[PDB]
Amino acid sequence: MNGTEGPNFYVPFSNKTGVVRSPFEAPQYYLAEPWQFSMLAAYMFLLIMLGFPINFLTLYVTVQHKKLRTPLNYILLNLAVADLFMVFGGFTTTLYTSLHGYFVFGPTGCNLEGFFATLGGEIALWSLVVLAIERYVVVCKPMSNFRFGENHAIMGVAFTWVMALACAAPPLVGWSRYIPEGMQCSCGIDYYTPHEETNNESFVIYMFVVHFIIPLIVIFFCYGQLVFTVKEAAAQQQESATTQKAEKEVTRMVIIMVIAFLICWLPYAGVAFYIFTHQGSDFGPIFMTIPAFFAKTSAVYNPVIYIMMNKQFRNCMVTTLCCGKN
Amino acid sequence: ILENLKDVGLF
Ligand SMILES: *[C@@H]1O[C@H](CO)[C@@H](O[C@@H]2O[C@H](CO)[C@@H](O[C@@H]3O[C@H](CO)[C@@H](O)[C@H](O[C@@H]4O[C@H](CO)[C@@H](O)[C@H](O)[C@@H]4O)[C@@H]3O)[C@H](O)[C@H]2NC(C)=O)[C@H](O)[C@H]1NC(C)=O
Ligand SMILES: CCCCCCCCO[C@@H]1O[C@H](CO)[C@@H](O)[C@H](O)[C@H]1O
Ligand SMILES: CCCCCCCCO[C@@H]1O[C@H](CO)[C@@H](O)[C@H](O)[C@H]1O
Ligand SMILES: CCCCCCCCO[C@@H]1O[C@H](CO)[C@@H](O)[C@H](O)[C@H]1O
Ligand SMILES: CCCCCCCCO[C@@H]1O[C@H](CO)[C@@H](O)[C@H](O)[C@H]1O
Ligand SMILES: CCCCCCCCO[C@@H]1O[C@H](CO)[C@@H](O)[C@H](O)[C@H]1O
Ligand SMILES: *C(=O)CCCCCCCCCCCCCCC
Repeated sequence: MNGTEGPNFYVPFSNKTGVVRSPFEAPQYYLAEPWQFSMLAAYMFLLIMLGFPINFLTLYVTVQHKKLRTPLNYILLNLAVADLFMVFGGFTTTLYTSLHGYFVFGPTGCNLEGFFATLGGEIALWSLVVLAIERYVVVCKPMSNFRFGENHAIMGVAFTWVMALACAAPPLVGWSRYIPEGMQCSCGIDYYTPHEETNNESFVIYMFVVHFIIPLIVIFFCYGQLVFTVKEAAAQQQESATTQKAEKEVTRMVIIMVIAFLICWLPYAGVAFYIFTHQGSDFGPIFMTIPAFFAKTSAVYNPVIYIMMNKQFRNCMVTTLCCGKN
Repeated sequence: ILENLKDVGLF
């Protein structure tokens, strides 16, 4: 026996010695040293100090620069708002709780923190899907005489909200559940214990298929088509050095985007798959925070890739931060 | 294709 079970939790540490306590009631210094809880807090501090300015600045320059308020940019605004739900739903909470060594807000605060942090990351995830569907529709021109307007952009944002609610709300009404994960300082979906009263197994399947595989297929199809269309256009227009440059830039950005998506979600999907197929094995607290580390750092590196590496946003940000220079 | 690439933020 490798863990300790409670009504609303699973502590990944055996109670053979009798030292295990409810992660809602007492510190968990028996599954990690205090200095590791301090390093957890230090990491949350890093993600706040970087993730908040980068994502807030994205909203701010959009308010100050008229040319940013285009429909194809709406979804990037959505990305920045979603990353802020991650910053204040999860990161700040986990900074606070880690300094106590346990989840001081109780089962209720566990559902709040789990709902808003999972909602933030799922809005961000489906924003990357919708961004690719749109780029594919606009560049590859799969439809006859279709012009992408403001109402399509709003439809795309609402679709991300609905898809993220379809992931974050069921654990509040009895399909899966929210419990403290890893070092017991942050709450997330229970994708690792076979809690049958909330039907965890079928929810993890539904998560794996609908919120990982389908986003993976759509992103790969849409950008595969986009790279193919751009390479086809450049091959048929080799007298244009700019078009050859565009082809190289699009291919480089597409590689960065799909690699960044894999770095963000493949560890969560891999660990969940391994736990699913090897049901009945020891999975420690710090090992469980590895896929959390990868997914949460995307609140910093997604806006670097999708905002700061975008010519228009970078120009306006530099202008805003340097008071008025180019 | 170039104008569409600029619109979507890829070039
Ligand atoms: C990991 O393993 C730990 C060791 O078993 C376990 O801790 C124990 O939890 C039990 C309660 O479930 C504690 O029991 C109480 O101890 C106090 C003081 O010794 C007693 O007073 C109390 O008795 C009560 O007496 C009342 C008299 O009016 C009576 O009305 C009440 O009904 C009741 O009988 C209990 O005996 C025990 O002390 C704990 N031991 C330690 C070492 O902490 C952890 O809960 C377990 N961890 C998890 C997460 O489950
Ligand atoms: C950003 C603000 C962080 C708040 C730090 C909370 C620390 C919890 O304070 C706790 O109070 C008790 C009083 O002795 C003790 O049990 C603990 O040693 C102490 O950590
Ligand atoms: C795709 C893998 C199968 C499902 C595993 C779900 C575990 C993820 O957990 C959830 O996802 C969020 C990211 O948006 C985490 O940051 C949150 O802590 C949590 O709510
Ligand atoms: C996520 C949305 C992507 C699904 C779209 C299915 C595309 C089916 O196939 C596509 O249809 C286009 C229509 O003219 C054709 O031009 C293309 O040859 C073909 O790639
Ligand atoms: C070949 C398939 C093309 C279908 C086009 C989708 C419908 C777009 O037409 C709709 O009508 C509104 C009228 O103002 C537009 O402004 C909206 O953008 C749009 O929702
Ligand atoms: C999901 C879409 C994945 C993108 C596949 C990228 C394949 C192109 O990658 C490489 O790019 C080089 C420079 O452009 C070329 O020399 C090669 O043709 C090509 O192999
Ligand atoms: C108008 O010209 C404003 C110019 C601002 C230039 C300021 C350069 C300082 C860079 C700040 C980096 C501080 C990092 C601190 C780490 C905690």
